[PDB]
Amino acid sequence: GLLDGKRILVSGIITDSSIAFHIARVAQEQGAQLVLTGFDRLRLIQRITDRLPAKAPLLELDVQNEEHLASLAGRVTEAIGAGNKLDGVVHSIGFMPQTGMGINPFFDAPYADVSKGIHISAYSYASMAKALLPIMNPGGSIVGMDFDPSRAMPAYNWMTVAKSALESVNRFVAREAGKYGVRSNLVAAGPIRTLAMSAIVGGALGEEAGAQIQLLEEGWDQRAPIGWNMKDATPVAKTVCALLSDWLPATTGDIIYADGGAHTQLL
Amino acid sequence: GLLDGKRILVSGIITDSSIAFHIARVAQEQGAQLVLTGFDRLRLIQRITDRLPAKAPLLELDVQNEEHLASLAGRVTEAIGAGNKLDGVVHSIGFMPQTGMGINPFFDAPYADVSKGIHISAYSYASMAKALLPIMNPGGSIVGMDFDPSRAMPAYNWMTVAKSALESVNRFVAREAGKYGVRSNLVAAGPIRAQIQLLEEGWDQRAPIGWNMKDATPVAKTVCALLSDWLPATTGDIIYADGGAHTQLL
Amino acid sequence: GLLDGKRILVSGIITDSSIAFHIARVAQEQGAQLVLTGFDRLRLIQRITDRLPAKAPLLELDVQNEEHLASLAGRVTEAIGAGNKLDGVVHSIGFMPQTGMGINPFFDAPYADVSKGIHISAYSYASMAKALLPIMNPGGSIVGMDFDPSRAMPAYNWMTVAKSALESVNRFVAREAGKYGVRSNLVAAGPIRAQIQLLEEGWDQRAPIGWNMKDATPVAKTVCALLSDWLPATTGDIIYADGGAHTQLL
Amino acid sequence: GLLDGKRILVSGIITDSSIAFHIARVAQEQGAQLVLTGFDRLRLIQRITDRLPAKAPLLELDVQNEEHLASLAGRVTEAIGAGNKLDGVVHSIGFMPQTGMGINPFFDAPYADVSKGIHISAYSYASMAKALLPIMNPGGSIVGMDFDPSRAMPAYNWMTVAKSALESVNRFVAREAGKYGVRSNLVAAGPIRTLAMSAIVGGALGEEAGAQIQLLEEGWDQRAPIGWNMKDATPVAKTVCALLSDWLPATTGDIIYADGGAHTQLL
Ligand SMILES: NC(=O)c1ccc[n+]([C@@H]2O[C@H](COP(=O)([O-])OP(=O)(O)OC[C@H]3O[C@@H](n4cnc5c(N)ncnc54)[C@H](O)[C@@H]3O)[C@@H](O)[C@H]2O)c1
Ligand SMILES: NC(=O)c1ccc[n+]([C@@H]2O[C@H](COP(=O)([O-])OP(=O)(O)OC[C@H]3O[C@@H](n4cnc5c(N)ncnc54)[C@H](O)[C@@H]3O)[C@@H](O)[C@H]2O)c1
Ligand SMILES: NC(=O)c1ccc[n+]([C@@H]2O[C@H](COP(=O)([O-])OP(=O)(O)OC[C@H]3O[C@@H](n4cnc5c(N)ncnc54)[C@H](O)[C@@H]3O)[C@@H](O)[C@H]2O)c1
Ligand SMILES: NC(=O)c1ccc[n+]([C@@H]2O[C@H](COP(=O)([O-])OP(=O)(O)OC[C@H]3O[C@@H](n4cnc5c(N)ncnc54)[C@H](O)[C@@H]3O)[C@@H](O)[C@H]2O)c1
Ligand SMILES: Cc1cc(N)n(Cc2ccccc2)n1
Ligand SMILES: Cc1cc(N)n(Cc2ccccc2)n1
Ligand SMILES: Cc1cc(N)n(Cc2ccccc2)n1
Ligand SMILES: Cc1cc(N)n(Cc2ccccc2)n1
Repeated sequence: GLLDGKRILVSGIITDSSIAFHIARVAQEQGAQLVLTGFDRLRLIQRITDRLPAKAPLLELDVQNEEHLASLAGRVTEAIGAGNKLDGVVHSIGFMPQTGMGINPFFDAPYADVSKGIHISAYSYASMAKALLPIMNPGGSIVGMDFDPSRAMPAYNWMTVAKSALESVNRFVAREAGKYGVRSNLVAAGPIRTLAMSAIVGGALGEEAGAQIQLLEEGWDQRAPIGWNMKDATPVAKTVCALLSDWLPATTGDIIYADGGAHTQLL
Repeated sequence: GLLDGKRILVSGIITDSSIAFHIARVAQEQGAQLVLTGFDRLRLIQRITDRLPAKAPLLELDVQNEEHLASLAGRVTEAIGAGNKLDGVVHSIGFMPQTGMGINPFFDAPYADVSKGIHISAYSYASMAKALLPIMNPGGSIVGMDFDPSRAMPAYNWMTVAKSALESVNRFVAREAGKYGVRSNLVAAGPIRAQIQLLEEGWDQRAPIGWNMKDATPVAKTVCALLSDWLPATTGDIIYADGGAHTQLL
Repeated sequence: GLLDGKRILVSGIITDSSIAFHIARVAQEQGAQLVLTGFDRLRLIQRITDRLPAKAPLLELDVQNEEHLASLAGRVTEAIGAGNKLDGVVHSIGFMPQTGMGINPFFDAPYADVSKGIHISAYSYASMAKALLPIMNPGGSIVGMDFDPSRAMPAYNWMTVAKSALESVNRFVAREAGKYGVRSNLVAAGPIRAQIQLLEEGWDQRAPIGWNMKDATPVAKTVCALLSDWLPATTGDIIYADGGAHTQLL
Repeated sequence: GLLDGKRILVSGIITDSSIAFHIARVAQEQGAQLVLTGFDRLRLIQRITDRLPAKAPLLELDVQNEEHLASLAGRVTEAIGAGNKLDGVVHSIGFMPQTGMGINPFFDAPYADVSKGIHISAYSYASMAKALLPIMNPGGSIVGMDFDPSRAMPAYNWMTVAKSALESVNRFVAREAGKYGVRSNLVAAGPIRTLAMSAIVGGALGEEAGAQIQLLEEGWDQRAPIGWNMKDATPVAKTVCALLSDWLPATTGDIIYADGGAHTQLL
């Protein structure tokens, strides 16, 4: 398998539609031994991770919690065993309150909400790198999840702002990670219709919000020379696994686009 | 004059070395009538702005203060007279605590420091556009100050992260500004006054026409070019006033 | 005037709809004294340029003709008078045979067609800079015309490829221009007049301040802004005069 | 192996220092069945390809020759056998006469030399795609070799111009390739000291040219958070193999940087 013998920490599983759920699934299919981290609802997360091909210890991690971060390395060390290290780290954590993305006007998002969004979505990529680099093997790899923020797009609002910050954090994390022989990269994925986005499409935020996501999806599939299936996270999961492998050994501080080539085309 | 009869708001003057002092000075030289804003040290700022070629009312604005933002348009309206609107807005506001910018390791900047820095340097660009667009004329222009964050670099650290967020906020501000027939753009300047020195000195070497980090005038003139009617099809964009250093690898 | 007393060379006029005709017109309105260049149909071009606000000598220049290039500086020198130099040069020259641009499949453009297109649209930018830099004043400015080629699109095909090569040539021209204290920049314009129509109409929708493909004036004004002294720290760069369409995804 | 059962055409082998030689070597190590193409000196090329882990049919291909292009698909079909198709295409062909890159001033390169350089380096990426797409399987992959031309750099001159054109050609090739379910991408590599560059370092083009390449190499290794070894093409070869695999299935019309992360850093 592509990741045979590799010890990989994977964060961000909340539902079986989570991009992380599919990263974990494909990583296990490729012979990786995983350590999973979950936020808040750990009983629910355990029930979700029970749906994976194989068993994996599950650790609690709230990236806004300093105690969880200060203890993370020792907790990982305990789960994988003394004398062992992590070969890979997957950051698949993203959040922005409704006030910062959706139908709320861009100017009406309060800074508390935007700052919480940027803490979890951008700053936490450096926090996790800081906590895990000392327990990472040389040749190691850290992958974060990006959504192309190069051009402004309706609805995404402050989440697009958080992704621009994340892109910058990634290049600085690469400088630190390099000292440990570790690579740091982001995967910029096309839109994925998780349980949450399926509710917006249905109308949880009103008919205007639904139509906004319906138009994005259509446009993305049209633009992509190989097409784009919003319901399938496998292509994105495989790209993350490719960055976790030894098959992109000279790529760091960079962004790999798993978007069907949509960002390279105007129409 | 290039900005003849234009009413322009200029924020960010702290010393006569501030880029905003040079923007203010060049704008006044080009016939603009100014409204200035100052943070925290308003008596100190008034003595600095006395050194400007012409008189300009000075208003207080702490970008982290919601009361200052809610009252900003009304206060500028009093200062420029009822039935008068702004043609230009200059955002020359930036800050990052020392833990997130300089010799401090990147990983050791607490989030409260990074957030305060992002609030002032990036969020406030949208805050000032929200407050002032309702008192802006069509053909109007909003200009922000940027330091190229496309590549990582020593020392600038979390300020580079805030500039990446600012470039994103600018694209969204342009979307809102458009409805008012107003442009929103950033000026990416070269640095203005061992790892830091080599990083800084690399700008002159790299720049095909050179770079003088002691001369803020080329950057001030670029801001005024965006504030004029001479770039009317440019919005949500970045204009590099860096000697062309960003276009050369060596 | 913005270009008061400046001596500027303007190439690329063919009809009164040519972007170069509008650059010429705006430059003359801003006090510039022009020298024009024309290709192949010099009698036709003279009648078009009579419609300009002021008189300007017209010279022949086939960018594919080495003799025209070798004699260009000497001929401009006669036209502007001995001991006088150019302050500005406008390259508004482009061409791609129909096999490489439009309805023809991308793969069916023979290399001779693509090469002729690249020679005229990209190589000639370096050719004109080589010929004219020796007769340019410091503080001088060279401006080229670009159509954003960062993303592929229907129809433009091999012209998009030539624009990608032009953006690269511009960065190298800036390196040489620098020695003469001269700037080199491109203006990336939005399109000026079923797959093509949707591609074109998408500019207005995308542009936060809008886009009028019938009005070449915003692009002409942007060229003049680069030709002025108001963007003196910008070189080897691209200025987008496209309504800000390139900064918006939808 | 990563490319087990895959039929891949690899062009651009001239010496055992060629980036293509190492692409081929790593591809064979990963279970790929290769078809090689070579320009002009085919006896010499056969002697070089004899140094590879396994045997591979060798076809003649001069990308400036229309007859070689019109016959390429049928010649490949003959070598791999009736009923079989190509899964991958590697374009590793680049040329620019000395007048267009090195010590010659940028303005002194004649258009004939620049046009020849752009024909072989940029146009030929579309010519090969046009000739090989009809004999390519769905899920197929075409990879070309790029050298980051985003910023002007001394010495590279018109070769940097040719690479900017190639980057644009790649996005248009992706539009065509997509119709056949095929991906098209470029690998932007850091500098590799092939036999030719080793001669420039030694002084074949004068002392000024050598110092120019000596400064580039040093700067690239310093800038890269994981470092850069100009004498090693393996990291670049592995990245090309990663694009030839099914592990980057949603990436097309794009550029993957195998440069040690140098382009993401200023100093
Ligand atoms: N869904 C898309 O269309 C899309 C597209 C591109 C990128 N992404 C990115 O992919 C990543 C995964 O998101 P997803 O789309 O799978 O949605 P998701 O809701 O399934 O996953 C995001 C995760 O963030 C976690 N999280 C939130 N706050 C946290 C905290 N304080 N501490 C720790 N974890 C916390 C949640 O528990 C959840 O597991 C995110 O970075 C997201 O921004 C999503
Ligand atoms: N000097 C450089 O090297 C350089 C280069 C590129 C961009 N810039 C940018 O130019 C702008 C001005 O920088 P400068 O070099 O003139 O420095 P400066 O110190 O003169 O200006 C920064 C200004 O921000 C103001 N400010 C801080 N906190 C504030 C708050 N809460 N509310 C309102 N105003 C607040 C300060 O009072 C000060 O006037 C900033 O956006 C900066 O990031 C500077
Ligand atoms: N119109 C648009 O949609 C648009 C958009 C962006 C950029 N541009 C660019 O603007 C420039 C002018 O385009 P335009 O729209 O005004 O079209 P145009 O037809 O008016 O101008 C092109 C000019 O190139 C000249 N030319 C052709 N071959 C030549 C040669 N061998 N030697 C010298 N001159 C030669 C022609 O005589 C003509 O005047 C070109 O570089 C074009 O690519 C056009
Ligand atoms: N060497 C570097 O530092 C470096 C860096 C980045 C990218 N590249 C690119 O990698 C690719 C391979 O180059 P390399 O560095 O291995 O050098 P190389 O000399 O070993 O390979 C280039 C190949 O181009 C072939 N070629 C030239 N003209 C041809 C024609 N008419 N028809 C067919 N083939 C022709 C040559 O025969 C040779 O095999 C090129 O695209 C090059 O531009 C090289
Ligand atoms: C870019 C993007 C799209 C989606 N769904 N996410 C994750 C997320 C989770 C919670 C709130 C907001 C966003 N990120
Ligand atoms: C990019 C840049 C350079 C400088 N001096 N600034 C402003 C600033 C003000 C206070 C603290 C930190 C930074 N921004
Ligand atoms: C980008 C663009 C659009 C137009 N009209 N041009 C000039 C041109 C002239 C002749 C043939 C083809 C193109 N360039
Ligand atoms: C970018 C780059 C570096 C090297 N050596 N090449 C290949 C090449 C082959 C012949 C002549 C010129 C260049 N491409």
